[PDB]
Amino acid sequence: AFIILDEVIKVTNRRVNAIEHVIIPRTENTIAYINSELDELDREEFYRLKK
Amino acid sequence: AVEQGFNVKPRLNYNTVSGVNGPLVILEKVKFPRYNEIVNLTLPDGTVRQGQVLEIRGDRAIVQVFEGTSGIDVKKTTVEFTGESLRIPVSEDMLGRIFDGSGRPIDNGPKVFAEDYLDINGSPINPYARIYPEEMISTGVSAIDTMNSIARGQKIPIFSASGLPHNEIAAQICRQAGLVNFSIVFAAMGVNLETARFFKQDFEENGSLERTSLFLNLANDPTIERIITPRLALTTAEYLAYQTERHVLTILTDMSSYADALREVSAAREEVPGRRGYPGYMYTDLSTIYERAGRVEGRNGSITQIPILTMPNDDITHPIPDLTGYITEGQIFVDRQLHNKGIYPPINVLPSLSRLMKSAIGEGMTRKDHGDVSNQLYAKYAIGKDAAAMKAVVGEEALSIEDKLSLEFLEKFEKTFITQGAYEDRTVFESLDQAWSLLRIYPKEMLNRISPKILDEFY
Amino acid sequence: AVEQGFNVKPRLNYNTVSGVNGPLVILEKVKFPRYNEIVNLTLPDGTVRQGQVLEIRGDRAIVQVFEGTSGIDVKKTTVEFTGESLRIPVSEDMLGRIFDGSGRPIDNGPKVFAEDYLDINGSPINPYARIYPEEMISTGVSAIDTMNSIARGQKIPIFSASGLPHNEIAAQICRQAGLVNFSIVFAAMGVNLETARFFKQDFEENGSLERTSLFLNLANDPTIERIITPRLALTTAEYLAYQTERHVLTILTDMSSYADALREVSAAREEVPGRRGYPGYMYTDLSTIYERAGRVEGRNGSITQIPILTMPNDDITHPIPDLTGYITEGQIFVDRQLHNKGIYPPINVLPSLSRLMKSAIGEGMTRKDHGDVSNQLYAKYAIGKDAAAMKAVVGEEALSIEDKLSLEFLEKFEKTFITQGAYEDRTVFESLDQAWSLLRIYPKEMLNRISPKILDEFY
Amino acid sequence: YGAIYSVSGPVVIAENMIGCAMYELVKVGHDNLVGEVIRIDGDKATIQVYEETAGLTVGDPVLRTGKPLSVELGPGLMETIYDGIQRPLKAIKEESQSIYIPRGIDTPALDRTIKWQFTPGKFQVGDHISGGDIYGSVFENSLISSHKILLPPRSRGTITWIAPAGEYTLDEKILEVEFDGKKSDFTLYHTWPVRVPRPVTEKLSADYPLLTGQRVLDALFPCVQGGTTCIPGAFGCGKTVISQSLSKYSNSDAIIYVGCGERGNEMAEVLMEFPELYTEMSGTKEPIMKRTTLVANTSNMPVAAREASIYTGITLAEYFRDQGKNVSMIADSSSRWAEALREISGRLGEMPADQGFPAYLGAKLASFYERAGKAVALGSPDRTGSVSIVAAVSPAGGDFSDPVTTATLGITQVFWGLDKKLAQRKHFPSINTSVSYSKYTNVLNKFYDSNYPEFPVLRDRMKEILSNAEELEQVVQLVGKSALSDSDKITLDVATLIKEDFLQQNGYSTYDAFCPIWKTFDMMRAFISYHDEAQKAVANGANWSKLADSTGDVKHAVSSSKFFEPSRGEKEVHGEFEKLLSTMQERFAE
Ligand SMILES: Nc1ncnc2c1ncn2[C@@H]1O[C@H](COP(=O)(O)OP(=O)(O)O)[C@@H](O)[C@H]1O
Ligand SMILES: [Mg+2]
Repeated sequence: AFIILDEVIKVTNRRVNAIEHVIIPRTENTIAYINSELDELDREEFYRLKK
Repeated sequence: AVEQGFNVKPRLNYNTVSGVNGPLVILEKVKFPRYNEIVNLTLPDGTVRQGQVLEIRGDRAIVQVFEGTSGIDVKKTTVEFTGESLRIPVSEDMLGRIFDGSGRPIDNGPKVFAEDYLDINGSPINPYARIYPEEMISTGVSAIDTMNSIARGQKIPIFSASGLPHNEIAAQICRQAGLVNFSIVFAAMGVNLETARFFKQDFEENGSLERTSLFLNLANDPTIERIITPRLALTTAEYLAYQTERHVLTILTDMSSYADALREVSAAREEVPGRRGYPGYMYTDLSTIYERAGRVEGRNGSITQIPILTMPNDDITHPIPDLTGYITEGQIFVDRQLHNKGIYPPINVLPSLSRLMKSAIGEGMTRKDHGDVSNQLYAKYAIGKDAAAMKAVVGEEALSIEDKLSLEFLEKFEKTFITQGAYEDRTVFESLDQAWSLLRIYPKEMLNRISPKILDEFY
Repeated sequence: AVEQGFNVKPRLNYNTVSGVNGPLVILEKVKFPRYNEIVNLTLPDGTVRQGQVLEIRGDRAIVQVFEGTSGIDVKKTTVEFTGESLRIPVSEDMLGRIFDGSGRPIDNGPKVFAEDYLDINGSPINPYARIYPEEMISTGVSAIDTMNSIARGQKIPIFSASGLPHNEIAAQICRQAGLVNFSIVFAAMGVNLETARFFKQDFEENGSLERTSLFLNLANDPTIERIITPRLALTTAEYLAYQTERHVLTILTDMSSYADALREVSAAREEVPGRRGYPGYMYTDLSTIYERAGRVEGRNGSITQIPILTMPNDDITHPIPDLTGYITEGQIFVDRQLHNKGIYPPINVLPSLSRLMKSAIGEGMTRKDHGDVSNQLYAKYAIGKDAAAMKAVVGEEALSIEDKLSLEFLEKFEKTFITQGAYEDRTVFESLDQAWSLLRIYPKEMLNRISPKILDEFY
Repeated sequence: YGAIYSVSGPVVIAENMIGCAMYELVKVGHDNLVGEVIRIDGDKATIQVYEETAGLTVGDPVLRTGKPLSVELGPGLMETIYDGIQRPLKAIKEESQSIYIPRGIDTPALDRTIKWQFTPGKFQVGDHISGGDIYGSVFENSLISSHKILLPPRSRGTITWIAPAGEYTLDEKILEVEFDGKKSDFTLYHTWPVRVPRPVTEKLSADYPLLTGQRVLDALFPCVQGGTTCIPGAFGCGKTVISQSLSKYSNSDAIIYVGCGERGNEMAEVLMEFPELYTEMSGTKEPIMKRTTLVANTSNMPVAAREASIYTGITLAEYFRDQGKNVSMIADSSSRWAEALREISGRLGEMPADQGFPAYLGAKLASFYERAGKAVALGSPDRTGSVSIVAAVSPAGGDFSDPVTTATLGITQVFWGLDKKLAQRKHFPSINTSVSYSKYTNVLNKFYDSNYPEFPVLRDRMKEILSNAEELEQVVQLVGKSALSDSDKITLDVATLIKEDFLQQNGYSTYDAFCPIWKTFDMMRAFISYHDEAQKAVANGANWSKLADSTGDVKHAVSSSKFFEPSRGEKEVHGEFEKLLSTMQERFAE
């Protein structure tokens, strides 16, 4: 039971560290890039309407 | 007082109509076109249509006639200028009547017998004369009246999605609102006709109409009338509260519909749209509409506000929710998950808060345990949500005692406390008693946010 | 008796040119200008370029020059008004001919001996005079013949991207697009010489030059003729299919390039733009092009459009693929991810769709199991993609037995069923048998989408 | 008699036209192309031509008709196909004898050669008649056995002469109304502007439900006879299939299938499929095309016709409501109506507001949707009609943030949101259960208590089960489904079964094309009873794995409940589900 719990805890801690360090910066950067891209599209539409 | 009204002002009838573009009617050779002047066009078929001028030039006015321009002819269309912007005949007897988007009564009763003609735009309240909201308005909604308190004179909006029963919650609040005199002023803009008749029969058959000046604006009703409606409700509220010394608690419905109406009014004047198509000055317009509420030092009345929004795509980053959150203090959220899980009201307390709650939940007003009970309930609801998420992760057995009890509290909270009948009225004291009844499943040591004296006296 | 009239109509030579903005030539003193009228711009050099009138004022007539405005002056440029819209000389002899983007032959042959002149814009085919396409085209591609069926009279584009083998897939369909022979009208709009030579070689090897017509508007050709090419090709296809009772398989390529030509013309006209600067009427123009395909009552011919659309950034939300998928009757989706994996044809079956599959894949037309097998393959491929995502994110050991079986199904579906290679020629029945071999991995209990009778009969 | 001064595409600008009115139909060109004046900038008058402007020169005559866009309401429109305006496509094909539509053809919207049987109503000569009153009953079809000849609204007076019972055409006068001195004459048909809502005495609250047939709709997100619904979703997703399902199998007594911005082959499929299907609403089974009208406007027709077809369909539905028939109009591609509006606004030059759409998009959509609702038609005798507006929306890119989607979502009461992910997996009807909603459940509690008392409780239970299972599935995706609770696994399995055998039905399969209200209620009760039995048995102590192994037969029976054929009638189908409950209860003992 101790060995199985050690393996499970190692896998879970690796999963938490992976989730945070990889995914959360990755998804946050994707959100920022998407917001920037739609902001650029809105700015282009605004410029066309101003013209 | 109002004695200069005994003056007959002749009205100029301009046959000259230069152009008719979209919803606008462009006149020509006008004498002295006042901005925002109300205009009564006379179609060749004989129908009369109200209008409001949008852009002014040298002997040229652009009239934005209501009900569209279908039938407007250049050759034969008399245009009558009323040398005054839109004004409503306010009275103390308009409590108990239903008015249209343009202020015309749509009741079986007569036109309201005026006491004064107030400009719908109104004047800004002097900040030196403004007063911090102090007392509570008791609402039948136990979730609101306990966890997100409404103080007399604040602006607390309700954020909802399209399908959530925000209109039903509005009707419930209008029916059960009261002091813990009162006179609700209800304004619905861009509302579906089924919801409008629902408001009609609800207020007529529950006795709430003797205290409500209902302002219904249909979706098919004119969009400029949709613009005018919240101004009408706030002007009536200003009259009642400040020139009558009573509390109002206006409930504006479909601020999203009002924002769309503002969009159409702005784009009709050849103006570029702002961020999400909405006009850039939407912040200023919403600020006027909202900050038209509040308490004053000289008068004993108050104007509370519950502008009920409809968040498109359930996005808080949407301009209308963002600007409303900026201008107003606090917010009440209606949750799609809660609506799917159960029944009225689908209000979740985790994202919903009231900024001036501490003033409403005091010692002399309501009960001295209100703040502690509400904070404890919020904390234990958060812990219950965490435990509900954690059960499927770590198994039900492995949860601690403080997590199993918190899950039981969450069940009895989303199923008995928040869950309220659409017609049942819960006073603030009864709601606090029920909150204690839920909180008594814990050991006296578990309740940490509550003060020891309150725990000893109430638990 | 066919009635054709001899008549000579003199044409005014307007020397007055008052603007050569971009690809648009603006005349000044036109007498009774005619909208959508062909004009000939005799350049000072001597060469004449066709033009089309896009807008007429009281005296102005804005003309878009198909061959470009390079070299156009004001003093010595004379515009000759032909007085009629563009009418391509159509004949049954056009089969085997290679034409330019403007309909002028480039196959070192004579001008087509006209049997009739037909308006390029055509007319809307009467919805009451249409026939629902029910005969299924047994394209050799398994990913199409199964799970997205093509009928005679369908408008099913190929949504691809830059570098993907859309040309190869369309050429494969053209080689093997028999029933369960097809004349081909191939329209090239701004494709490169590599693609044009590939298609010409593709047709010559398969013997299609005996019954094909090509309208090659290469990338070197002027960009405005990309507007005129698809209309020419489709009116030729309409002539053949209806007035000759042939079975035309129209293959438009670079509809994205056609839409870019529209944007270039729309931007020059300074019209109010839609999404990404594309004209607000691009939906109407694309619909006019696409909806010229289908079966007609009484006539024994049909048009089967397969417009090769290349999505600019592999994003189906782009206006061109969005409107094309909204207008047409389906789409064949070519996946960059599958191409990177090395699967040919890289047809991503999930985004792909055939709205006529429901009527063309019934009993009698094909085997009784076609619809059930297609639905089951779709469901299991979606489950496979979800299981692949789960394996990528969560650990592989956490995947269930069903998840592992579905991963194996995805592997053998992509690497054995979709992978076909050119010249393979899978019959519909053979493709269905291979699909059943794929579905025999699962126990009969797991196959939910298969009806019990078909499951008993074929498993 | 004006003259074109500019064309610039579909929007001609005719000059020297004084006295014009907005939305007045002028006859542009020598071919008498119809139009609609939409800007009067002095002498000039911008006109949106409903036909293909190609050849119109500067100097061609434009003449003002003297009437807004009016449909020819009356007997003769119950199986015909109409263009964006109101032009019989069958008559056009039979007259021009061409596969195309001739440019500027002038064919009457109603067939004036058909002799219609007429039978006068209770009104007699000398009686005072009011607008909307009934003064006849024309036998049109087997299904439409009495087409009431309504007196036109806004036209009243004293009846001076009425025609006796006999066979009359659509041009023979039938009624002479004295009115205020001027003796008008009323024939069988009567025109009415399409942008002016037809008058009603008083609208009511729609109570009886519109049985869509689809289990997801009719169970979780019901609609009422008179409600406004939307089905937004990207291309695909089954918007058109749901529309045709409600067109074929519905409780409505009449239907107007508007097809603005729709493929021609969609209308061809409707015309080929509808005559095959039959309904027993009348005494005997009769074809669908005897109660279905198609305002078919293909996507290649001018955008002005796309704009006009929505109003033409809604006013036809309003007419059949005024007759007292429960109509359910099904608009197709309301987003394409909005796209036509956007194109027209762009050609005019008006400033777009939201994502290129015009600013008045919300106002136009509200004006169109508000025409719905149960209402008592004005005039005697009293009779109740309904116009259910089942309009399909196709947002660009499949995002529900589109301006047309947002406006329609705010205006309507029901929302059958579709998901591209479910559509591509062929999980039709592909209803996005999380986002979809219905505001008519509160009203429908009364009908449910009358007919199927347990229906609201079962629907709420299934919604709660689906939401709980969605949360549990999110947690499973997060945490690898490690040591999931037995009850949690039960809810996950039950919800997967519900999604795969109750919310997934092939609308084209013979057995699941139409799931009636009784069959879907029995299936709901069977699913809920299975879930409750599993919950109770596991709470007793039974392991879920062994329980599933033992009750796989019952689970397969509940799955095959979707394969149960509704054609056997209520008596046979209800008895079959009675055995399923008995079998499910039997497994509880074991
Ligand atoms: N309820 C359903 N049953 C069976 N097939 C369906 C169903 N709904 C949609 N489909 C399939 O989806 C395909 C296209 O759907 P359709 O309704 O044409 O999309 P759109 O709404 O974009 O027109 C059709 O070929 C049809 O087979
Ligand atoms: Mg469709």
